[PDB]
Amino acid sequence: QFTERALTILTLAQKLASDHQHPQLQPIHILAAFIETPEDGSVPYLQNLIEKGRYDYDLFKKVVNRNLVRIPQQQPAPAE
Amino acid sequence: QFTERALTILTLAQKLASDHQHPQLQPIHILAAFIETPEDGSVPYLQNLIEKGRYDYDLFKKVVNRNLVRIPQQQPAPAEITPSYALGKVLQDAAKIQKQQKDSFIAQDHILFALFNDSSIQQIFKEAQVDIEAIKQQALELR
Repeated sequence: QFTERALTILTLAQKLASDHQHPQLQPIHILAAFIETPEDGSVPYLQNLIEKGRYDYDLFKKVVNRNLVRIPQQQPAPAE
Repeated sequence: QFTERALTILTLAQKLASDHQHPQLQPIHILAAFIETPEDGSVPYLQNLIEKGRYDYDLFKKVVNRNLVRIPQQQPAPAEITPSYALGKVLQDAAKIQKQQKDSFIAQDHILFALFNDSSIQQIFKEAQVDIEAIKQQALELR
C-alpha cells in the first residue's frame, strides 16, 4: 500500500471528496490533498518537486481550487 | 446566559447590519458576523467549522458577501430593525444547544451551529450542505 505520508494525504483527498459533496474521487481532489497546508514541510506543495522545478506552486493550487468549486454536487451520501 | 464570545458574534451581526445599512436582521447578518474579520484565529472565518470540516471558507464568504451586496441600502434609522423571529429562533436554538451540550453559557459555536442548522444558501450561485457533524467535530476540538 501507501507510506504513512502518502496515506495521510490520500486519506485527506478522500475526506475532501466527501466534504465537497463530489460523486467521485478524482485527480482534482488528489491534487488538492497534495496542496495540503502552508507548512514548508509539505513536499507536495512548498518545498516540492515543482517550485524547485521552476514552476509556480500557487498557480497549481488556485487551478485545483477553481476545479473543486466547479465540480457538480451531490447531497453528501452519493459522494465518492 | 451567553459567553462574551457569543455576545460578540451576535453583536457584530447587529452592528454589521447597521454599518451596511440593512433593514431586518437575517441569517445573512449573523453569517456576516462570522466573516467580520480576516483574523484566522476567528473560528467563524478561517480556522472554521466549514474550512476544517467539509467546505472552502471562500464558498461561504462569497455566499455572505453576495447576500450583503444583494440586500439594498436603507436609511440608517432602520439599519438593524429587529432580530425578528429569525434571529430570535437562532438564539433560542443556541439555548436548545446549550441544553443538549450541557453548557452553562451560550458559546459562539452554538450560534455557529444554530445559525448553520437553520440556514441555507438563498441563491443558486453557491451551494453547501449544512454538515452538522463536521461543524460539531471542529467545534469540539477547539477551546
